[PDB]
Amino acid sequence: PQITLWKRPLVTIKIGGQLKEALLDTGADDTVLEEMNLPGRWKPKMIGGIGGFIKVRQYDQILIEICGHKAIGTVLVGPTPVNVIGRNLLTQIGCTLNF
Amino acid sequence: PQITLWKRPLVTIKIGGQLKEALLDTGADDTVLEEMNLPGRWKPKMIGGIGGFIKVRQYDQILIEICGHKAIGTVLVGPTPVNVIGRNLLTQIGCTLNF
Ligand SMILES: COc1ccc(S(=O)(=O)N(CC(C)C)C[C@@H](O)[C@H](Cc2ccccc2)NC(=O)O[C@H]2CO[C@H]3OCC[C@H]32)cc1
Repeated sequence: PQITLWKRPLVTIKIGGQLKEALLDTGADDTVLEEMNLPGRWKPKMIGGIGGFIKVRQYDQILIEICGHKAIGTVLVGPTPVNVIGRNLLTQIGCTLNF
Repeated sequence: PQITLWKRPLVTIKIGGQLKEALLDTGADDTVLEEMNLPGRWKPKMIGGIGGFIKVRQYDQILIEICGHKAIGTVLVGPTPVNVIGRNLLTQIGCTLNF
């Protein structure tokens, strides 16, 4: 689809078999989801945003469907204020900015 | 133009008589710029993201040219690590997400 930006670009995602709402976030290099249970192994990592750095669990090679488009990539889980879909997955679903 | 998301979507902007690089950021409600000494009245604001909150100065009706497209709106100024063009201005230049 073509998504205008007068509202937050919130979409439905599926991860771990569960449905969630997430923000399509071109200013995010990485995908960061709120605390949740996900199967498989992870490694602790740190990520920085506008307000400082947080601890996250890094899950590699995770299946995630975004507004009907499948991606498989890295998902960070931790105390983010919002589920954000970053460029690592936006590229996989073929997302571009246009004006 | 069409901007792919392999790399950060940085574009050149003009604000306050200065040229700067800034992110086209669909995940940002508002536009947040690195510290700069703009003239005029402002009011304090707190904005939050990954890592917590930062204090910024809110300037209204600020002229900003984004990749050749003129805009005018609210700009927040503070200790952000990156210049961020948010939805309040992206709508004004006709920017959409497409996949
Ligand atoms: C009210 O107006 C606002 C405007 C902007 C923000 S925000 O900056 O915290 N954020 C919000 C996002 C985390 C929901 C926008 C995100 O795109 C924000 C923009 C940004 C901030 C600091 C350094 C680089 C990029 N991106 C972000 O936090 O991405 C995380 C996750 O991936 C990493 O790449 C960039 C930094 C890391 C908050 C409020």
